[PDB]
Amino acid sequence: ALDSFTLIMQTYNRTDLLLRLLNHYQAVPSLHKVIVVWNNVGEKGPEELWNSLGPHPIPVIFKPQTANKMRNRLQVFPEVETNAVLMVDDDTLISAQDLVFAFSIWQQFPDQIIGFVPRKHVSTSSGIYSYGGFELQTPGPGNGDQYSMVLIGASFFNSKYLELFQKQPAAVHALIDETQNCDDIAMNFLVTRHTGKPSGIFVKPINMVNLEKETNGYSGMWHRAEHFLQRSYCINKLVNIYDGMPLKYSNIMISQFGFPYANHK
Amino acid sequence: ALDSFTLIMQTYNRTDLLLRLLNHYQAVPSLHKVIVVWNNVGEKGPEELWNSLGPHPIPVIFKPQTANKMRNRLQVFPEVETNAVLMVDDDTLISAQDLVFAFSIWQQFPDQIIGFVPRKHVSTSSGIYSYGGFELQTPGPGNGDQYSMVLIGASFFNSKYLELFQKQPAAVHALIDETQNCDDIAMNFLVTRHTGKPSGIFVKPINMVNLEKETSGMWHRAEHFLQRSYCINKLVNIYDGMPLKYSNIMISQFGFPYANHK
Ligand SMILES: O=c1ccn([C@@H]2O[C@H](COP(=O)(O)OP(=O)(O)O)[C@@H](O)[C@H]2O)c(=O)[nH]1
Ligand SMILES: O=c1ccn([C@@H]2O[C@H](COP(=O)(O)OP(=O)(O)O)[C@@H](O)[C@H]2O)c(=O)[nH]1
Ligand SMILES: O=C(O)[C@H]1O[C@@H](O[C@@H]2[C@@H](O)[C@H](O)O[C@H](CO)[C@@H]2O)[C@H](O)[C@@H](O)[C@@H]1O
Ligand SMILES: O=C(O)[C@H]1O[C@@H](O[C@@H]2[C@@H](O)[C@H](O)O[C@H](CO)[C@@H]2O)[C@H](O)[C@@H](O)[C@@H]1O
Ligand SMILES: [Mn+2]
Ligand SMILES: [Mn+2]
Repeated sequence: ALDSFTLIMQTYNRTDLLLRLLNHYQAVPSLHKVIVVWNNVGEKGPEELWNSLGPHPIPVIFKPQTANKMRNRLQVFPEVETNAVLMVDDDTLISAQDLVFAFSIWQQFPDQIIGFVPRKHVSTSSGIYSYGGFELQTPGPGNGDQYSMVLIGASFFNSKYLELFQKQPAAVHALIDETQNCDDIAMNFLVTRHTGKPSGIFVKPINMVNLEKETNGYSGMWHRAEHFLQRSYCINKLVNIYDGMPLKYSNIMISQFGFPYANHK
Repeated sequence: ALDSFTLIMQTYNRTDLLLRLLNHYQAVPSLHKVIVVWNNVGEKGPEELWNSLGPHPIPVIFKPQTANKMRNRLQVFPEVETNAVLMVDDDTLISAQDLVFAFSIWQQFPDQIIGFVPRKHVSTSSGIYSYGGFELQTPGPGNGDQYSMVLIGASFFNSKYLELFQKQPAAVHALIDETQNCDDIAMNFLVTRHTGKPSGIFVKPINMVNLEKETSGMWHRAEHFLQRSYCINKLVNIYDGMPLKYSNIMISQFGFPYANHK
């Protein structure tokens, strides 16, 4: 339970993709337990099939959910006995090498969101914010780019945030349910307000693959027409609810010294 | 004005090279002052020529030294008014782009040495240490490499560490003088013992170059490296323990060069 993390993977109409990723994550070092947040209402969980294929390196708890909400994976699960939580979308495969190193980074910055997918917010109209990535001009000062968020769907964060999240303003919970989007944007707001530091630190993945297309079922949430537009919306809504833009920019990109070999020179 | 830093450059029989680098560093953003530790005992400082070619962006102070000692640059200079000190050998050209970034990193970790040249110690026979770089097997766990030191000769570190150095066991001073080497290793020992964290944080230089040749160099001397190992062991003895701590963190600027995150 000490020096270990808990994998929280929410899955929706991607059971085939899920079983494949589960075979991967179960074998990662420092993994204490896995919590599958089953969002397939009225659909028989896979646990049975999962046991017939045992033994497994660690315990895997399949929690059926009331409704299919993006927030479900943010509840305070009693079976989480680790200080750190590893949250991954059920369509992403992060190499063990990336997890071990990133987790070791999280331990040096437990109060921050350590992940592999960085994003930013920009502003052009005094007070009006927009959501985006490196395709948008750097809001930042001089050189390079900046990021003010790390998406929780590929990250390590202190499990006490799930608690802190629950204690957040009702309007925020409402906002997440109303859109079934921007739950990670909320978490980033929540974290930075709590620490006063950038909500996250970006760890460049040496081997992370997205399996979106390799699945029977839905194409994926970010392909919806109003996805991005919906995200810019959320940032502005949160600024209203919290009455202020808390996100702070950062341009720190951490890579593993010497992995690959001689990448320092 | 913790929004600026002071450059401390020690020069020796490299005036041509010094005058060149000076033209570069004087223009670096957030540079408050430059302190040239003139280690040429007997020769006249470039001050006159320097001013004949002014005006310059910042005050440059040439401080003639009594003797030619490596540790001269680790003295507490009254003219240093910044919390940060940028220390560069007089044969190394670090781009402004790198300085500006590295400085911004130091501000987020003022108690650590933020620099572009990482090195480490290793141990094969319990207790005996050896000095080296990436040519030596990783001491740590099992992936990639590890560094336990960041050479001060191209780094950013808190100015309060120069005063803290003066208060080190006499033996430490003797050692530095004795070998005319190891000052940077002594500093790493000092900082790690003080903060309890890794002595430094490595920032990958995007554009740093060595002009050593264009001017012959200390590390070329036959007993240079062997001496450095020696120093780690002597220091370990003077401190009754090996404080240096391994780190595998490599910091690069997000988006510099463009899309280096993908
Ligand atoms: O209606 C939905 C859509 C998605 N998800 C899950 O929420 C995460 C993110 O969804 P997706 O990969 O589609 O996000 P995207 O990458 O497309 O924004 C994944 O763990 C999904 O299994 C969910 O629980 N309900
Ligand atoms: O006897 C000496 C040798 C060197 N230096 C200076 O100390 C630093 C490091 O020396 P060098 O570049 O020769 O070190 P190397 O890269 O060869 O180990 C530089 O600022 C030199 O100007 C000095 O002051 N006295
Ligand atoms: O809301 C997101 O930012 C969203 O981004 C998805 O990523 C893709 C990226 O893989 C592709 O290269 O470019 C797209 C547009 O620029 C987009 O950034 C990510 O997969 C998804 O999980 C995120 O929610
Ligand atoms: O003692 C040092 O570590 C010493 O290293 C010098 O750097 C050279 C490097 O430029 C060359 O490529 O490889 C050498 C090892 O074979 C060595 O690392 C550096 O210039 C000097 O300042 C350092 O004190
Ligand atoms: Mn996805
Ligand atoms: Mn040199």
